[PDB]
Amino acid sequence: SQTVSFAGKEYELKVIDEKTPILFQWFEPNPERYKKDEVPIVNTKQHPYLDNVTNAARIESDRMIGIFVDGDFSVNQKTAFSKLERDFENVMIIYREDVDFSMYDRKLSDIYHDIICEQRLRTEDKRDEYLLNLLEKELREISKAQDSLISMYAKKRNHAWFDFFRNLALLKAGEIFRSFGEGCIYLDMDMILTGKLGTIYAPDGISMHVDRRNDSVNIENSAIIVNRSNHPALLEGLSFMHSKVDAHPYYDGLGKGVKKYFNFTPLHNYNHFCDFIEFNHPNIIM
Repeated sequence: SQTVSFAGKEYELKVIDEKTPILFQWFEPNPERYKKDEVPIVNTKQHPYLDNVTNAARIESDRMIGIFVDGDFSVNQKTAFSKLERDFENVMIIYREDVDFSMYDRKLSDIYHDIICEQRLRTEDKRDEYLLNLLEKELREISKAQDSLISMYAKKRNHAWFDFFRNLALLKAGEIFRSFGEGCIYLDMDMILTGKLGTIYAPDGISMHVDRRNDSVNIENSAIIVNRSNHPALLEGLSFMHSKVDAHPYYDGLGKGVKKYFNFTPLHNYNHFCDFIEFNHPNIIM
């Protein structure tokens, strides 16, 4: 029955039902920062991320709560993570190295070819010789062992490491927990649940957090709702990811794909698109 529209197009509000699992993410650059036997996720008064995750799990007793982690954790840390699963019936630790994301890979060489043709297809003296040389040299230096975009990102230890694999996890969307249903509700660990989510709706089954604090409005990647795996708005984001080797910070492949999917251009109304896309919940403090 029920529809909304944006930029003169109609979209179905689609259900994100009560079995949709919740996913949180923590990627740890420095696992040595924890005491022996503690779970290597920050849990300070300022950033009580682990407590927030467990709080959500206690509140949503009939949903699966996942913790998507990555980093060079010790055996002793793996033990602590395992204890956390044991103390909570509905909590699952998901290590990035155990997930197969290979369906979403692209070869680095393919990416360089594309980047290179495009540079080569430039007017006689608009060509960037400095850039082309560098790109060609970079391409020569790739081994077949290491010729994967995913492998490169998995060795990274910064923010790009986190975002790249968040995007992949949102595509898997529930397949990542391989009871649980097929969408995913992705939340930042600083978000606090104060009650049950219930049934949620989103346009074409996707929504994103909009922060309205400071009397300003900004789309944030901090919470994302998807109703199905491989959502097309996210696959658009995957194309942007596939078109770069080392995307610059704030390239925001994810954001770009979603906006592209709803035809939100730089000339469209930003406030309208925020109202439309927003994930807002009375029982979550975001």
